[PDB]
Amino acid sequence: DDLDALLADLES
Amino acid sequence: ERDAFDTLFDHAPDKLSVVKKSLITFVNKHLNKLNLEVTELETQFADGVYLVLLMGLLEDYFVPLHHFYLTPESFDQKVHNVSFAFELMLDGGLKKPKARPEDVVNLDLKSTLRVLYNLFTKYKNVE
Repeated sequence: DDLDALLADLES
Repeated sequence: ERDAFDTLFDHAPDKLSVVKKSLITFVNKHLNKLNLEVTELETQFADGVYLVLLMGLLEDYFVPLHHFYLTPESFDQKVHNVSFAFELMLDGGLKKPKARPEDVVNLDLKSTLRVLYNLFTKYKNVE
């Protein structure tokens, strides 16, 4: 989940 | 201390290209203002040169060229560049990156991405 948020952060 | 980049490099290497490309655009958004471009995050930041100049760009100024080494002659001149950028990160009120300056010079991608993502989280909105 912590990596999922990281990727989403970069994709916004 | 273990984090999300450790998960990325150990358990999800397929997501690595997505991390690379978004951080390339973030980095180029500012470096393009100085007619500079980054295609490879590993090799192009090992100088410290771009990292130093990016720090100025994120705070809206040209860094004096004599404050660092524009063409580093050795490993120790390269390490100085990186740690000088790290000090500028402290000046900007950002939390100290959990990476050794030697690793950036030694082409540690995990370390470089961590450093760059720290800049991203703070300077997200800076046009």
